[PDB]
Amino acid sequence: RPLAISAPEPRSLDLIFSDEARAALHSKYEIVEADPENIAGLGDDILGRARYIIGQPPLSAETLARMPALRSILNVESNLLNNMPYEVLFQRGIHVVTTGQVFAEPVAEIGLGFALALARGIVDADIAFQEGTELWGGEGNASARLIAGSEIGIVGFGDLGKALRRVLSGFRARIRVFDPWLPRSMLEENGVEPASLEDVLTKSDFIFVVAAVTSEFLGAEAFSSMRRGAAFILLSRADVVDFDALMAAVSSGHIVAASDVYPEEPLPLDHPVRSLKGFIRSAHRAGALDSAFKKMGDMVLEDMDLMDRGLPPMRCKRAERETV
Amino acid sequence: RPLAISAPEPRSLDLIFSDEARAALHSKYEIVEADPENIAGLGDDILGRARYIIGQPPLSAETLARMPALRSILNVESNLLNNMPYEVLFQRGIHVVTTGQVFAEPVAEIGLGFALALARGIVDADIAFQEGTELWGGEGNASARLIAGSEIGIVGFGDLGKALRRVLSGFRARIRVFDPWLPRSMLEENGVEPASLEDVLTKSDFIFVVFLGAEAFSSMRRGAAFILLSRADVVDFDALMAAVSSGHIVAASDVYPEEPLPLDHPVRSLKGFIRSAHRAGALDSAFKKMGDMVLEDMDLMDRGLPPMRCKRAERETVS
Amino acid sequence: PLAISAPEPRSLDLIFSDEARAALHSKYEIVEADPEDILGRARYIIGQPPLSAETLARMPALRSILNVESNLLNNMPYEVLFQRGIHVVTTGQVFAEPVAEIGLGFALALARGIVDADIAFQEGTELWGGEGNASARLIAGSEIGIVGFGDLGKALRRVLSGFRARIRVFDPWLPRSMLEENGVEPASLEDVLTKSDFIFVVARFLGAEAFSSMRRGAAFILLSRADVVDFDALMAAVSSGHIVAASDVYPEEPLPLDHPVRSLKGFIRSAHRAGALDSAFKKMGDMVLEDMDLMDRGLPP
Amino acid sequence: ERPLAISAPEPRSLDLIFSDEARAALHSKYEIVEADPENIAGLGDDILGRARYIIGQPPLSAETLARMPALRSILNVESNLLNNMPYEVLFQRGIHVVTTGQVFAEPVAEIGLGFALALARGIVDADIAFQEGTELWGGEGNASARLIAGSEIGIVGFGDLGKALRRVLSGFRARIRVFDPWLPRSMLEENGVEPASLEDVLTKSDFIFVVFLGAEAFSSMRRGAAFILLSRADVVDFDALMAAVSSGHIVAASDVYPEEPLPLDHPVRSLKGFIRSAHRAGALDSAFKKMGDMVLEDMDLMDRGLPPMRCKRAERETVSR
Repeated sequence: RPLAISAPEPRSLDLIFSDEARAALHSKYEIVEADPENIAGLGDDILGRARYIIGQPPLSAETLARMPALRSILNVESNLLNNMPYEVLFQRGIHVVTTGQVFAEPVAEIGLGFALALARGIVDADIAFQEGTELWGGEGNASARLIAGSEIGIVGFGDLGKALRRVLSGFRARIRVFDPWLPRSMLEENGVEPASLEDVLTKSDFIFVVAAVTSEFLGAEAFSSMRRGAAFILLSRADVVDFDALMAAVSSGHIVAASDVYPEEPLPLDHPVRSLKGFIRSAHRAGALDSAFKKMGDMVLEDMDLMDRGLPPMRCKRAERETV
Repeated sequence: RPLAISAPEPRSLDLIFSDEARAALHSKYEIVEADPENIAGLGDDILGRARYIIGQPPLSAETLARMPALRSILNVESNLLNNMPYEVLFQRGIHVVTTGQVFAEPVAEIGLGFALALARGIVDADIAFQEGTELWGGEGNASARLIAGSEIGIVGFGDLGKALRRVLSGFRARIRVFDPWLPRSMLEENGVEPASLEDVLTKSDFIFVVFLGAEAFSSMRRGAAFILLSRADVVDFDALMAAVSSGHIVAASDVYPEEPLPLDHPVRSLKGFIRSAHRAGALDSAFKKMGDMVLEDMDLMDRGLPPMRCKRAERETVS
Repeated sequence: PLAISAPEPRSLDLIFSDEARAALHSKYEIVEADPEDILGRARYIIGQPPLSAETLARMPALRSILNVESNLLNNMPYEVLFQRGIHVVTTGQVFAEPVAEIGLGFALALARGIVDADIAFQEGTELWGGEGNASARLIAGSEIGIVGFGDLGKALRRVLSGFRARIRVFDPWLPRSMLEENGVEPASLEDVLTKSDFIFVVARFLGAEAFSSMRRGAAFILLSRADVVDFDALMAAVSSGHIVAASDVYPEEPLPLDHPVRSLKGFIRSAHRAGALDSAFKKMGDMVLEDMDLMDRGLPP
Repeated sequence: ERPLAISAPEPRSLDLIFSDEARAALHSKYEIVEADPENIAGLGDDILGRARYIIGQPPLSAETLARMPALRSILNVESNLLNNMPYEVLFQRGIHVVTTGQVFAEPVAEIGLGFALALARGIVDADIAFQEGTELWGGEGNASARLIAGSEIGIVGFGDLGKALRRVLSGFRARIRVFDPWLPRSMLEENGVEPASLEDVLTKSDFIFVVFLGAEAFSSMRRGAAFILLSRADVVDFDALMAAVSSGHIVAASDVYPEEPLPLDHPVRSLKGFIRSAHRAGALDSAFKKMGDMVLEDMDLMDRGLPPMRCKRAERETVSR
């Protein structure tokens, strides 16, 4: 049986493997749990045979020079880490794979969720009824509106982009996407209309922010640029918008909105965002679902099985061209 | 040009018509507004020749035999009314048409809204965030799940079910449907999987309804979602309520037994429930369609064409 | 349970599978009649009789009429059926799928010279490249036109799903709204003929005027009913290299052994065989059977 | 000074793979040097030292490669890697080799579905019958004539071609089983297919597109099964296939063959139940044009320093194999 070192922290085997998957995994491999701060500490025997690393440990040239069978490192924190001589793991042919796309479907779903909540006031309609201020249907629907309509714009488009395009595929709506690093040919074939940020921002009833582009726009001036009763949905990275610029457009009652991410987390208790009518709130929980984490396990398993049978990993994301 | 009685019920011509289809109507038809409850007392020059009624007005045989012209009654209130002689219309060959399909999309749409909200605690995540109650990231999500790859069951299958099917498209869920009337082999070529009411209840994470209750609520899954969208008469409402209060299930409704509802009613106090004041279908875009749906049918029957557009009413006279 | 079986032209041996007659016996029972105890109590009817205003009043316990030969074999007591109540429906929809599939078939072959490249290969004269593909084009993203849109149009539209094309349909009967939600763009006949790369004909004369109107590379597929087509004009259009075409139906079926189409380069011929599949007849049973088990529940079909 | 690319596309050409709009963009944005594929070494040091891309598949030596410090990628326009390079020293330098083969998936898939309906329904024969006069009219003709709609379909392989084959089959709502052991089963499933063992595909499918395999393979298929072979004859026992076809066990269609061009002698030229195609499934002009368009899309990404995305990337293990 091939040997794999486990050093998944701050993730863990218990979290990322269903029973079925965990049994499959140990039935198939010797999985030695190991201290990530001390990989070098392992058996000079253990290091000689390791074909895989599940996780993201610190590593150095000398300890890496000790691992002649290492085939791949499977990153399970969604994020690449300035952690080890990537140059030599490239020289050697050693793939580094990531499992972050597990968080797409979770985030799409709750994302379409807010879209429908805003476009029909599902929340305000529940609180009003809850305490007792109806408007009994028809009378509620001043500002109601279908998504099937309908002009959708996506700011960014990676995995979260695609997951969203998928859930929306039942709405026969119009989907404008802005993305710098995807050719117009690839967008068109993903079922979307490649577009300027200004088109997306402007000719759109529903706007989703979904990926950074990059590193770090959309301020007071970007918001006014919108259509009147516009739906603006923030799913990734709060640092890209001016929050108070955004709140301003909401109280003003220009656009309507919902975010899952905030300029500070957790947000202080006194913070304005809490009282603002017309803004749906979500405590950075769009992606952390158990089943998302159990999927990481499945992926790892698929990718191991390919590399065991000599083939390149397919399932988790590869890395290459990223100095940082 | 030809003649049409305009007597819609709570629906007015204003509401169910955009300027476009409105101005195209007298432009195309001689149309006369008329008290819907006094339709016999319209001028007999009129009765004898008018060929379409746009409304749901009550009609007696006497008022009927004086409409030899009349080829269809076009109803703009979704549900057929025990209102007239539905036996003469048949011989006379008169069509009664329904425009009720226009509530399929908006209800589907808001149905997916509840499910995702039920599935993910959207509403009580928000209410909490108002009040400072919180729980960030993974702490809030103990019983938050995906709909994609989940098991959905529908009860009945209207236009509403076809509309629900369509919106679910991108979820790749297992769609079990239970519906007596429509032949087993017609759901198959419509996307969904035919199934006994048992499975639809016992083996669905999400159950949509488009008589029953109590034991049924106990036969449902671990922490499954009930989403109720039409015909309140079918659920024992207290049985649902306790089934919700127990914690055994989570639920959402757009229909209620007393409508409007008592201000005392305890549902409004009820954790694990999401309320809507019958607002699933009542959308201006929905209303405006009825109009165009009507014109299309009129124009069609003018050629003398058995209309395809609106819904018809065959052996559903028995009820 | 009672039903009347005047199948001919169609059999019962051949419009039901095993499980399908197996079930029709053990849930009903039936006759070996002649479309030209009984009279009164009869609930159903699997046939195409002219029977017959008098013989009708004699059958007062009737529910539904089941034409198992697509077309309505008139005459029934036309008005004393809708005034009386009894039900009139067809099985004709089973032919939709088979016609569609083979329609796409002809399209692809016209689109890529499949038949010509198999003949060439046989006769030793095939171009390999590259070089064999000068007129080869792709159906994907390509502007297809349909003329008519019955049960048939629908099936076509469905086998086309995965092609990603702009589909234009000319149909005066169906209201714009029904087509557009049904996945197609509604259009005027000119805007079809003139603006399509592949035109399919499904359901008083289409002639020389039209064929000149079509785009120069265009492909003309004829699937139902010759009558509305100027057969001569069609043959001149193809003959001149203006268009390529294909047709399952002809001015006269069978067609004379000496008919100039039998040797017209650019034209794919099929002998009125779009719809006649064994599986379509077997689906006929299912259809009537399921809709019987519905009628005897006070429900429509 | 604009980035320089070396063009050596033979057996293809710039005239063929670039359309007008695209060929102009290419020379606006790039300094394209046309080279003789057998002599890249001879180009100036001035060119070799400044070159950033190669369009085509020229034989290259570590020797030459060493003289190319700026080389970012080799954009291979024949669809197939050649063993004419030190693949070790690429990779090393992070020089990408990409492939333009995806332009074939769509044309190959349409003709593939076109071969299946031909088989399913005797389109070729029926036309030939009408030509000659012999001649069955609708019903007696369709004795051995099925739908694809309800059927069970099977795919051996699944790259771009499978995907395109899955797209065009989507209107038919069939059950599609596919064997691809280079894809993880989750990736198959999200692509709308049911992953399946080789022998299930072989034994449980009314239609089999190929996208080992000899007499036991053929004898295991269901009795009326159609077998559509679209890529690389390399993997069928062509003699067994013909035997299987002539006995009336299966009907079949191929666009590829054991020697190409075939000899005029060849048995498969006279064989019934076989639809023939002269390796033309994928060579359409519009297809060759799409290579120019991809090549340019990828050169753009790399000028911006991103990795390639529109063309497929040569992986150490493929080049190993």
